[PDB]
This record gives sequence, structure tokens and C-alpha cells, in this order.
Amino acid sequence: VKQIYKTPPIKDFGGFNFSQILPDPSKPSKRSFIEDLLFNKVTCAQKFNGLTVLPPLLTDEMIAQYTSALLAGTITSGWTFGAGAALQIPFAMQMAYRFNGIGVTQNVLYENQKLIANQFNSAI
Amino acid sequence: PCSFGGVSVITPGTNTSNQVAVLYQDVNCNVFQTRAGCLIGAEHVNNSYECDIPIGAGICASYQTSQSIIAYTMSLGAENSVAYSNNSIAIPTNFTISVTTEILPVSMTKTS
Amino acid sequence: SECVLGQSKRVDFCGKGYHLMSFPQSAPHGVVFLHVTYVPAQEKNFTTAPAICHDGKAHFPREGVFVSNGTHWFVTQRNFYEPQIITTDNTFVSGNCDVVIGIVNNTVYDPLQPELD
Amino acid sequence: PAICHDGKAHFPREGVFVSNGTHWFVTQRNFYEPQIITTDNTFVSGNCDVVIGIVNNTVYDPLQPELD
Amino acid sequence: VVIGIVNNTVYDPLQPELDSFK
Repeated sequence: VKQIYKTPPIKDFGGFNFSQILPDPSKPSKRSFIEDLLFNKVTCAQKFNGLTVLPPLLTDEMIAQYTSALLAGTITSGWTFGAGAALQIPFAMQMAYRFNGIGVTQNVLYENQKLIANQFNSAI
Repeated sequence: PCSFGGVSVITPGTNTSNQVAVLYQDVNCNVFQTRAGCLIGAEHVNNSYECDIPIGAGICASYQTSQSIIAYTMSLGAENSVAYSNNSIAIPTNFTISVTTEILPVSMTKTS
Repeated sequence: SECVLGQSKRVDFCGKGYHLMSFPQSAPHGVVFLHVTYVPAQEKNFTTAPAICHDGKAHFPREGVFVSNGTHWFVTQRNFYEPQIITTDNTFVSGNCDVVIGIVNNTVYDPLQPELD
Repeated sequence: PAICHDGKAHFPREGVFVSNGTHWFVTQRNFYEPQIITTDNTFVSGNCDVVIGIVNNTVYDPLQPELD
Repeated sequence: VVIGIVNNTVYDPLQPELDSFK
């Protein structure tokens, strides 16, 4: 992102639940249950003459909504947010769009969706 | 042992100003305390900005409004996303060719 | 040898966006790559059908996506918006509708209907 | 291979001509869709022989009815 | 609207059908 993107305030989910990526407020950073779990399992007297371990540029607290900034990217355009303008673009035909190259078609999703959104929530 | 010492210095730049900021890393001590350490020479806020200079433990600082150094919890992004529908998206209609630039290092000097 | 020669498929490996082409330039101890990417800007919403269970009989796109303004139905492709009329030449077959519940009802165009007369 | 209606064959456009054993369809390798095979999913380029092992079928004539 | 177009005829499978199907 060339523009500091974003994260939704409305949980209009109704068949999905976009709330494990888009964070719960339970933790002080923007790192909820899923991001409480991919960091917290990544498991001095040394420094008596100078030898530390350097920290890189982006430590733990820009990317827990910069990855929302890409979550405000890669579903909000699909790809095209990145080098220019972007506004809203939805998902459950993006749950068919990139599937319009996989060999299979658009309304493999749309119709048995109220099973398949549950199965894609079984993919949650 | 007592003098558990690591001492750090912050400046926005010679060409900008000369007021500085001093970071002490390892003391439970304007003064502002971080897990990175005990910081003196800036002001904490509640605001949100990109990082300019890393401090440690999720702290960065910059030079804002007269004007001085302010350090802060470093921002992460703004707010909105997909208005999801179970049956919608659009195309992107109008497009834009653009050019970015990437740089790679080829070779250094063959010094014997 | 994968951005300048050839047209890759690798995003964040040939610049930023869908890689189109590549212009290399020399540099002091360096190589500089220009990049051309197709990154569109302006969009909308659109509204779909599930399908067209036309003769009691469903319909699939070939390579793209059915949409509508809300009344007129349009077949189009994935990345640029050229709405077209849903023909039989944009559909194939594979077997019965309503073991897949959740379709809607519509028509498909079939260009023979003026031809013999 | 083909539906052979009018002395000329009706070809794999980008489907391919499938069956349960009695009645006939034309599928892809990916998902599931009924239709009626008509004149505008079918097309000709000559007779019914040059590829190996063809089958037989007619093509419907949907402008024959609506003049009566 | 497009540059460099040439002007030619396109063959049709359907034009030898109406003379066959009479």
C-alpha cells in the first residue's frame, strides 16, 4: 500500500465472520486471537561488554492493522489498491472472480452458498 | 551489578534543528518510560503517526508541533473495509499504467 | 531473466502489481529495473444472478462473471468491465439445476431465432 | 466427438460431448449445469469422418415451430 | 477507433446452412 489503509467498523457479517483477521479489542496491540497465536508461540549478563540483538525497523505494532491495510487492499480491489486509488469492492463474487480462472465457474459459490459460506466458515 | 547501562540518543537531524532526545534503556525511573526503556526529551501523546525512527518495544518518534520531539505508540492504519455482500462485487473499470523502481546491488570492487 | 526476458506471473517479484514488462538500465555497480504494472483505479459495486436456470436449466460462464446494473444482465470478464449479452456461446452444460438449490430465473440469448426467416 | 445433424458435425467448442449411457450432454472438468443443446451452442466445419470414432445426434431446429 | 485495421471478409459456417437446410 502506498496509502495507509484501513479496517471496518461494522460487523455486517451474516454468514461469514470477518473478525479473526479484523481485530478484537481484547489485546493492547491490534493483535487478536489469531495474532495472539502466531507470535506468542514464536518462543543482559551477555551485555557486560556490548553485545545485543538488534531490532529491525517494523516491530510488533504497525502491521497488525497494516495487514488490515492489506485487508483493506486484497478484497477491496482484489489487487489494484496497491499502486493507486481504491474504494469498496466486495467479496462473495471475489469468492467467484479469482475462481473464474480455476477452471470452475462463478456460481459454484452463489447458490449452495448458505452451505458453502458455512463450509468456507468451516474454512474458518 | 548496578550499572546495567545502554544509552541512546535521538535527533531528527542536523539540518532541521539541534534539540535532541535521550534514551536510557534499562531503568525503572519530561520523563516517559517504555519497555524499551526510560526516555527523556520528548512528549507522549495518544495520536497516530507512521514511524520515522525506531525506539524499541513498539515506540517511534518524529518532530512535530513551537515544534519539538514527540514519541508515541506507532500507528498501524486507518479504518474501513469491504462492505461484504453474499452476492456482490464490481470490476475495477478505469485503469492506470504506473512505474515503480527496484534497486539491486551487482558487485563491489575487486580489492587485493 | 524472469522479468526482462519473458512475461512472468510472479507478483512482488517483478515489481508491484500484475507484471507487464521490464526495462533494465545499467548503473554504477548496480542494475536498475523499471516496471510496468496493470494496476486499475476506479470501481463500483455490481449485482449478480446466481445463474440462469433457463429451460429448467442452469448456465455457467466460460472465463468471467455474470453481473447486472439490476435489470439488464451482463456477462463480463474478470479484470476490465466490458458488459456483454449472455449468449449460449458463453455457456456450456453439465447436469441438473436443483440439486444445486439457490439459483434465479432468467433467459439466455440464442442467435438462430432471426436467421431462417 | 460430435453431433452430426445436417451432413455436418457439431464440434467441441470448449465443452466435450458426454453421456450417462442413453441421453447426451457436453461438459467441462469442473462443475455442474443443465441445458438444451441448440443451434447456437453447436457449429459446423464439414462432414463427420476425419477424426477417429465419431458418434451420431441431431441438432434441434428452434425456428421451425414459431412460424405455425 | 483502432489504428491499422485491414478490411476483409469473415467466413461463416452458418451461410452454407440455409442453402442446405431449405
